Amino acid sequence: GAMGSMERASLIQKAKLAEQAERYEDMAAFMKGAVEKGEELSCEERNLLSVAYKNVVGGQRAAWRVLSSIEQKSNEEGSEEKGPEVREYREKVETELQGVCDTVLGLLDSHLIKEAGDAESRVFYLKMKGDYYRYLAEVATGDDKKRIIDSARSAYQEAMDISKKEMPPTNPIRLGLALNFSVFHYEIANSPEEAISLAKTTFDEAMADLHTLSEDSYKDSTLIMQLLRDNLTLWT
Amino acid sequence: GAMGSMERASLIQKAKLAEQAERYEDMAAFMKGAVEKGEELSCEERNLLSVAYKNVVGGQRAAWRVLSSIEQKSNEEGSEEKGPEVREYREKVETELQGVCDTVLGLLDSHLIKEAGDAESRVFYLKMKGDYYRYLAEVATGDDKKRIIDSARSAYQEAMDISKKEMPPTNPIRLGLALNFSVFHYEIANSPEEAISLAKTTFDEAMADLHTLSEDSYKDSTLIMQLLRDNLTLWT
Amino acid sequence: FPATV
Amino acid sequence: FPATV
Ligand SMILES: *CC(=O)Nc1ccc(-c2nc3ccccn3c2NCc2ccccc2)cc1
Ligand SMILES: *CC(=O)Nc1ccc(-c2nc3ccccn3c2NCc2ccccc2)cc1
Ligand SMILES: [Ca+2]
Ligand SMILES: [Ca+2]
Ligand SMILES: [Ca+2]
Ligand SMILES: [Ca+2]
Ligand SMILES: [Ca+2]
Ligand SMILES: [Ca+2]
Ligand SMILES: [Ca+2]
Ligand SMILES: [Ca+2]
Ligand SMILES: [Ca+2]
Ligand SMILES: [Ca+2]
Ligand SMILES: [Cl-]
Ligand SMILES: [Cl-]
Repeated sequence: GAMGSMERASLIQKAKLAEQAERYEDMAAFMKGAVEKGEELSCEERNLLSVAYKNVVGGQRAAWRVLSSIEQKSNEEGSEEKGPEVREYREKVETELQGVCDTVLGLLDSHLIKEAGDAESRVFYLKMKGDYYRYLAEVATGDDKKRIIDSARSAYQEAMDISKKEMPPTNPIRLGLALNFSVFHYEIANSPEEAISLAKTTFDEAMADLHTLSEDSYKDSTLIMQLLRDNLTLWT
Repeated sequence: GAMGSMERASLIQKAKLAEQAERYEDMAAFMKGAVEKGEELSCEERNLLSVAYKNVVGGQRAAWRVLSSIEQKSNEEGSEEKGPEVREYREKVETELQGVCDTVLGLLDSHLIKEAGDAESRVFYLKMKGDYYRYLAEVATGDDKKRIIDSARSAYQEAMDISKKEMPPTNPIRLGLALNFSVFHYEIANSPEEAISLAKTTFDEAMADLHTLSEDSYKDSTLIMQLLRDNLTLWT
Repeated sequence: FPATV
Repeated sequence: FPATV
């Protein structure tokens, strides 16, 4: 790895600098380097890794959607033939996106998940695994699409099972997992009723546990609860 | 070049797609490829080239400024020693930025400027040459700083001389050149009075020529005139 | 598009 | 920062 000669602490320091500079590709490369040092990641470090790749892949997804929309319009009736370029360029962005997802999934598999024993780390990583398979599913159109979808579902489900056993219903990781698994159901698995049920139950169980929280924990939890409500409003 | 096997028209088509997807690094690479085909660029193509690199280098400049500010704070009294990482990472971004500028300057030198005979193309390219030397000047701190500054000044001045002879005072290229040369004077050459004089004279000469214009030309010209006024308001 | 975190 | 185009 190109980061093999840099100290772990220096990689972390630079990831934080990259974040301040909105240099998310750099941030992701620094955090990949840090992961490849082989030590477990702290809570803060795990969130640097997730922020970095979320921003990188988020940009790719947004571009893919623009290009996919243009390509779809080109295959409508009465659309003039413009040649292979739209498809080629959509494929280029798609391949880059798939590469980033495979990189993240590779980090999780080698060896973040297997060393993650505490619920907060294990659920965090399994949520990421579900998320990055979900992004692969968004662009999948071939013979492996069902298997990609099932890989997302399996990771989310393992995360859900651990989170329900080991975390309070207001835990932000548990809430964010549920938010995203609900979106998986709606947007990927063609299961809007499951999506709505999950979001509602998650919201209601969190509401009932808010009384146990400090002011700062309350603020954190209610932010994600509002996202659940926002999705429910979109879907009903 | 990696774009050597792609048709010129396909490179142009893809640059436009990249712009729609806000993939400016891709856009710049496509347009570099197009330039390296060796044919002159049309007005539209010249503006695709400039938009692409403006966005790429604009992101680099913004990041450089963030990092430079952090580095400056680290060298204040009572600042804790954090090691070489801030400097290293600022240097990394700086080197990338310098690389992009050298790439653009290389395109202009090989061989866009020498083949540009019409005022609209020649002034456009010389403005770009001034701009990219100006960006090099923003980060220069060594023995070549004066020469970099003079290279910017020389390019802007040649562009100004042609624009004054061959273009109306409302021409958007002429206006944008003057806007940027004025900023060069203020921010790079430590010449705020020259900056203010240039912006004012440019604005006033354009005002007096607006009567000659169509509605659409009027709209174009007055947009840049407002930028001159905005700078004058900032500086006075 | 729906919210995810 | 001042405006440029
Ligand atoms: C140690 C750990 O992982 N803890 C943790 C606390 C808070 C968050 C978090 N909270 C919010 C609120 C609103 C938006 C985003 N939020 C995050 N980050 C995104 C995220 C990532 C994983 C799981 C849930 C949410 C995260 C982690
Ligand atoms: C053929 C050619 O180069 N013509 C040209 C017309 C308009 C513009 C232009 N006008 C504005 C208004 C506001 C903001 C930005 N504008 C541009 N682009 C930036 C620019 C580049 C070079 C010189 C001036 C302005 C450009 C070019
Ligand atoms: Ca070490
Ligand atoms: Ca037709
Ligand atoms: Ca074509
Ligand atoms: Ca593909
Ligand atoms: Ca462990
Ligand atoms: Ca050809
Ligand atoms: Ca101290
Ligand atoms: Ca350090
Ligand atoms: Ca340097
Ligand atoms: Ca010519
Ligand atoms: Cl392509
Ligand atoms: Cl670095």
